[PDB]
Amino acid sequence: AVVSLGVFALLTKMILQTPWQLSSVPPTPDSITTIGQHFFSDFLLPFELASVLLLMALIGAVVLARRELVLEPEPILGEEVVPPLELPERPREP
Amino acid sequence: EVDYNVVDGVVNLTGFVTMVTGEGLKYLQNGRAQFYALIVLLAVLGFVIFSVQ
Amino acid sequence: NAGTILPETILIVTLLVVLLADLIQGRQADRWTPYFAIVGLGGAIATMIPLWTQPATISFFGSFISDHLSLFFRGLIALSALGTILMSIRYVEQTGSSLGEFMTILLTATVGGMFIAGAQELVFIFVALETLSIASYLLTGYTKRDSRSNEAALKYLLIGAASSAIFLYGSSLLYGLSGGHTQLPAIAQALSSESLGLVVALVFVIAGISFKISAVPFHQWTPDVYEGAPTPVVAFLSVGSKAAGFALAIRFLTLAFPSVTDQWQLIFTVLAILSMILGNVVALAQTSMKRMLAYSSIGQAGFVMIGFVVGTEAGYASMLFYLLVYLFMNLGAFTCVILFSLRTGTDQISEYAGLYQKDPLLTLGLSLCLLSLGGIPPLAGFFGKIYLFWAGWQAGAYGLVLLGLLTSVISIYYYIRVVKMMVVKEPQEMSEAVRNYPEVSWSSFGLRPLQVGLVMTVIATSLAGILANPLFNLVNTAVWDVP
Amino acid sequence: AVISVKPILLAMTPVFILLCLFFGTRNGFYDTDQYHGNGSAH
Amino acid sequence: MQLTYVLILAALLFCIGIYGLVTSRNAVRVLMSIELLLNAVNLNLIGFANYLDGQQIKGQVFAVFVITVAAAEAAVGLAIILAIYRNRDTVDMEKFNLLKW
Amino acid sequence: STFPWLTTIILFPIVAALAIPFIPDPTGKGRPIRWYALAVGLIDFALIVYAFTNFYDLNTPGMQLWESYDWIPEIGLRWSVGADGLSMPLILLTGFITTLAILAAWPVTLKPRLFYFLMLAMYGGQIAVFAVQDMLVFFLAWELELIPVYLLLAIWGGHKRQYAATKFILYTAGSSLFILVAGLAMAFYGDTVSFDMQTLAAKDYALGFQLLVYAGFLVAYGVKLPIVPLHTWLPDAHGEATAPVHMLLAGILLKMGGYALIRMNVDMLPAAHAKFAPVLVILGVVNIIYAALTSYAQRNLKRKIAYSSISHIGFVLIGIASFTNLGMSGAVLQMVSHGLIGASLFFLVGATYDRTHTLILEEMGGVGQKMKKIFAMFTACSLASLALPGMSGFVAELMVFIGFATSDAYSLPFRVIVVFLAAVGVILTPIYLLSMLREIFYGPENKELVEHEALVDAEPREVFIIACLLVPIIGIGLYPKLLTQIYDATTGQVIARAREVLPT
Repeated sequence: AVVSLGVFALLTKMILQTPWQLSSVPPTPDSITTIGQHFFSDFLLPFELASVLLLMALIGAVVLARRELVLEPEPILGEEVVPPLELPERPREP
Repeated sequence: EVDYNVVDGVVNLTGFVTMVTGEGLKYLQNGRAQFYALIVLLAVLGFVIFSVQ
Repeated sequence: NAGTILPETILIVTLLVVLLADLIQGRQADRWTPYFAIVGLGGAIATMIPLWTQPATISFFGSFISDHLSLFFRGLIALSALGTILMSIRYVEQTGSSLGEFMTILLTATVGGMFIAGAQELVFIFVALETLSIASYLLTGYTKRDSRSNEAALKYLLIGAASSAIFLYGSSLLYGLSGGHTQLPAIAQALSSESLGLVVALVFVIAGISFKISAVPFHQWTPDVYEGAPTPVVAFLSVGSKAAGFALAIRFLTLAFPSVTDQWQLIFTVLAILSMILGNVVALAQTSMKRMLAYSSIGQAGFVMIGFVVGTEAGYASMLFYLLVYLFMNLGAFTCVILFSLRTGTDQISEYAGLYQKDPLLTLGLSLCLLSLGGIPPLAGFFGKIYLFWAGWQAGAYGLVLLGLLTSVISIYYYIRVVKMMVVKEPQEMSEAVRNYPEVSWSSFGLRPLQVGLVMTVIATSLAGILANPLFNLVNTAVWDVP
Repeated sequence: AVISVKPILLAMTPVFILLCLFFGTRNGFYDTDQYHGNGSAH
Repeated sequence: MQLTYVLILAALLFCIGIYGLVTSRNAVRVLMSIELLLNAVNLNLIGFANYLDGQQIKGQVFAVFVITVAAAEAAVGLAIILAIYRNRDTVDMEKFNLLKW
Repeated sequence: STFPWLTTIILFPIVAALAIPFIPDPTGKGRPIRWYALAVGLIDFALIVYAFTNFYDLNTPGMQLWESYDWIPEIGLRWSVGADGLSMPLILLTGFITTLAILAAWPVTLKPRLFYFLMLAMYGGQIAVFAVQDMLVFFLAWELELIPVYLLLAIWGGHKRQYAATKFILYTAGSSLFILVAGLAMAFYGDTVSFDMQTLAAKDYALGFQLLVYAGFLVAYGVKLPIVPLHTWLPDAHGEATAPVHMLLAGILLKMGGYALIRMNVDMLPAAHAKFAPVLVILGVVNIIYAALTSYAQRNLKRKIAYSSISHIGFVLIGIASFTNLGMSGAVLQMVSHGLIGASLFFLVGATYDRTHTLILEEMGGVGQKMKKIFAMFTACSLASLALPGMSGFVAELMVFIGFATSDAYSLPFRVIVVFLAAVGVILTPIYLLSMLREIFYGPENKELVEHEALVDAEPREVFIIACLLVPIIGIGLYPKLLTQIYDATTGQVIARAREVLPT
């Protein structure tokens, strides 16, 4: 409870004393065209990589949350025995 | 066993305080990643007061 | 202007075919799809060589820079996934999980990392840092039924999604401390007064920069993940995800903070004198082999931060030459950790004893890639420490070199402890492999890339310090592209 | 005048080399009783 | 509504999410507190963009990609909560400190 | 004179050791791979003779086999080899003993593929210490024999192997860093960034700066040449070793600390050597007194000679810190004499343990009745250590005694209390050696003769190694100009360079 209030006392010390460069420019003339011109001129490369991010976040989360009904008792081979869908470094107490 | 043991006392000091520091700093890692989020956020709180002072 | 990202967009096409063939061919793809990702990674390395001669243009409306420093770190992360695929072709096929779905998550972490090195905007830094981070949590929990791998991906998510929100609040402040200006060179022109706002936006971004390189107030995910995660992912997070965090550190703390420079050199000094202590004394009390290489990676991230706090043209060169030779040591030691963890379970020390007569290619490979990690001559890790200490004494820093040397000889004891329990333990003192070692074949699936990944890293560890005259030229060209 | 080391080191060196190559063959006790065995100090 | 009040509110949400990250015992309330941090970031990012550089808004385009990452981090994150729930029969952060001597 | 001679001599047994894993015919124990190590050991020593008898050209100072290549110009380190009169006797000594250290390694059939690898890699790596005129190759070569000697101790050794090898590598690596600290301190002093040993000698360093670098090198070289407060690694790492590992450690490795004292503490740092010379001769005197008393108070035979090796080291340390051309010539002679003498005793201690299997010396007695030729060679090597004239252990100590108390650098009441106290080792060395000679062979009452020591013999190969060691032991003791002719061109320049700083 003191580390969060220490962060909040730190940031409010910053926010109030920092001189912000407020620009008195009339803003946003229908800012849906000024937000989609940025998806293809300025931030084009974040926009294409965010597509690869959503594919990978769909590959992994389908993998991590599916129920393995293809072959559940399948320890496919063995040099020394490894359980299915578990890493070969077996837990051991020294 | 006179002049060796004042430098093998250093072996009993330095070769032992290195291992028991590593067995002492081992318990900084304790699991419970909420504690890991303290030490990350105490470092954020600690490095600003390190740099404005 | 999309010719500067050809090393990364060759990999996105390679990313898609190794995913689509898993849907089309359906686990008969795994007999051919890892070698397509190797030539897809080899074809991404080979297109960085014609980009080396170009005079460092800034493409994509200023949001991406294709200098030699961007190209060096793009090759390190692509070589990191190249050796990771050579390790994981059997390690995750023996787990029963799908091989093509692994290398989709593994190559997304690469193009996340390969785009961090050349990133220049605040928006593109965070998106490419998220692509490396999100793909990392899926990889450490890829086996997904272990309760160590699941607890690894849990604890890495809750610090990873936390520290990338610390990193975002600093990145949001850099948008606000300037008048807009998501560009990092345009930030430095706007802020130079070193107010308290710029210090909070500096500690916040190196709270997330040093999450990936794992300095010890932010290292706490590293030893808990590295024994729970799949061991090739451990070999990738220690080399690829660390070099991307180090490529982020140069492109952020020098392009966007050239005014505030004595502050983060003071913080990364604290981050290095604590990494070399806590990395190389808590590795000293270890039993597991992947957890011993976990605190090893924390301590040898402190050696790379010796060259980062001195701020000279040889400082960042020693930071980059040591990162190159660190690749063929943790792609070599983790290969022999995997190659031993397939022939037997329980890859921990004191189960390694009685080798050198049963698995001599594993024993010679693991020793020469652990001895160089300590920095014994004439191996590649010795010359990496020498140039980090030559550049240390060149500009002050007499206490970092002495702490870099006194912790390197504590580092010799836990690295020679593994060579102790591989060559000096008698044949009446082995725990596993007591007439139990499976008489290594090199003819099954995945073990033939695992041998060419063993052999090529030891050759790049025995000879990469002797023959490191071209590597000192290939690195010192990249440091002309830093401010 | 002084006796120089070079004309007597160069003289004794082929005497030295072809004697170690010969005296390796003539040996005993390290092949027959050998209770030290495969070791050297065990 | 001034610029200072948006950032104090954003720094307060960042403060609340930090308290929710360390004190909460359920593994899903830890994720729910991360979304408080990423929405604390967005309030600076639009609070800045409304008052600083309102013509070519960049912090509103940057606030879009924060929402898309936090959607992808929560989706990946809850699959990790569903993976630890399938093996460990609980979602309780005090019972995941397995790596302790 | 155009062929790379020292570069070949360094890199031949390192390269030839790579064919050791590819040697055919593994007929049980390793026989042809044992002969292959003596093959590329002997023909490597033949090149050290061939480069000496043709292209050394003595009675001139400076390097005489000089090859300054280019390795990393971005750092500034060069592959710069070169042999002057301080390097060339120990370079000739290193090739000589390691040819016999291979030949004494003949019962080693535990891991013979690994053994003769690490012994040939310690053959190229030991010559590489005396030969290189650089700093970051000197620290490379100093730490080059770090792992191929850990693994020599920790595999082939007695009980308390792993304690001895681990204590060794931590003292050795933990003090090698001070070669890197001091070697970088001198190369970045001033404006020139040269790492050459000749260029760093001619640089002018301050007296406050030199006292740091002298204390930096003295903790680095007081470990390897065991200056007595930093000596505790030595009787452990020599108490648990074999006879071929002994002759590389006692015969060669201790001399690298003494060789580098003359290079990097007298030539490069003369003004701090004028201030830290009286502390060395007190440390050299209490090196002789302590080790001779500790040798007499020890029951282990392998540790008795191990502590005896610390005593003869003390005459080097007196002779360096004396500022005399005869004091320095008795310091380099004590390195070559003890290298041959200590190799011969330690080979015979490993020869007696191969028969009796005790090393307790209260469990022995009357061994010389059973074996006669080992006893005949044990006394002839024990009497060599006693500074008995007619052998090189005397003339090396005689030049130190004479060369100390004729020097115009110390006071008369200081010179009396040193030569009195350093000549107690003249009395103390027949105390522990002849008693150990008495309590092993001189005896009617034998051992149990059942459990251990059931066999007794004396091979003709083991006679040959002692015979080859006694030809330079006696031959320098009958004519010490057979080795002083290499020194006096260079030690005439070492003392004269140190003569310019002596009015202090």
